[PDB]
Amino acid sequence: KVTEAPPFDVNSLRRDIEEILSEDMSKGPLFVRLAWHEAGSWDCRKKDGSPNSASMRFHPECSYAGNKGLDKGRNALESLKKKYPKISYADLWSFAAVVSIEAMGGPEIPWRWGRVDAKDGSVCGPDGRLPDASRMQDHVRDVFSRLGFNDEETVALIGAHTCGECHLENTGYVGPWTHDKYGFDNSFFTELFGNEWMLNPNVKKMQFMDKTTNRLMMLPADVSILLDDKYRSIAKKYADDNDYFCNAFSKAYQKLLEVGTTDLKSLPA
Ligand code: HEM
Ligand code: NA
Ligand code: NA
Repeated sequence: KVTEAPPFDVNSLRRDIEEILSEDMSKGPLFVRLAWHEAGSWDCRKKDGSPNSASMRFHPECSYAGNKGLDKGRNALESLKKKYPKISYADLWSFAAVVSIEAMGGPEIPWRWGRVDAKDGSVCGPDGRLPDASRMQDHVRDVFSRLGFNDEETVALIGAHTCGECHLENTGYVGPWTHDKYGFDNSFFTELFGNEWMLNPNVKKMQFMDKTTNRLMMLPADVSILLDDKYRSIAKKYADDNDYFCNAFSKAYQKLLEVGTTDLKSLPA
């Protein structure tokens, strides 16, 4: 459709977002959580939640349980915003996530610019939009169905737990999903199937740890892919073919960063 050079140097910003990661690879996954959290307020029946507008900059959305710790995300981008002031926060967040999935070795995800920032909290959809980790496949399905994803998409997207880790101080959940949390591959689904999960007695919010090492963790929501026959099957394929996986995630995540958007423009070469 519409291709246009954007009002910022996209290859200078790419290069800087990558520079941010080299000094601190812990921002990569965090950057992927923030864009997702900025997309996941959406309702495709209700056409609301203000997804992909950096509405999370405002109250009440900034204060919701599911978005705790994401200030580190926003603050870690506030200087690239000074240095590239013709970029909306919504473009900067979605672009930093896309770059961060490339850097950690995942797929190169097609990215279009044109997102327009909420200028106050009044378009801020309600809470309970973000998924509850403490819940199971029926809640998971209820959320990603309101967001507009199929079962293939939902499981692909939750694949993102392949990178990053949970923080006591953020969600009272603790530790990484894989032994390579700065890598983005299908090893979430690897580690899911190729372990025995068991209660972690040491954490007040119910989570699972791996029998082998006790170093990996899984959320009730995560382990619900194994209990849910449908999710299980797809989870199997992704565990078995990182490419079906890496292709699945690329299209799903791009769709996530463009739910509730119009007038987006392709980058030229
Ligand atoms: C039912 C669905 C999901 C639930 C319940 C869930 C829950 C969680 C929780 C509790 C954390 C830890 C937050 C923290 O303490 O720092 C987390 C981390 C993360 N999640 Fe999700 N999530 C889900 C789906 C997704 C999706 C769709 C993505 C990306 C598309 C994603 C990407 C991440 C990433 C990258 C992190 C790591 C954050 C960091 O390392 O700083 N999750 N998720
Ligand atoms: Na939003
Ligand atoms: Na990895």
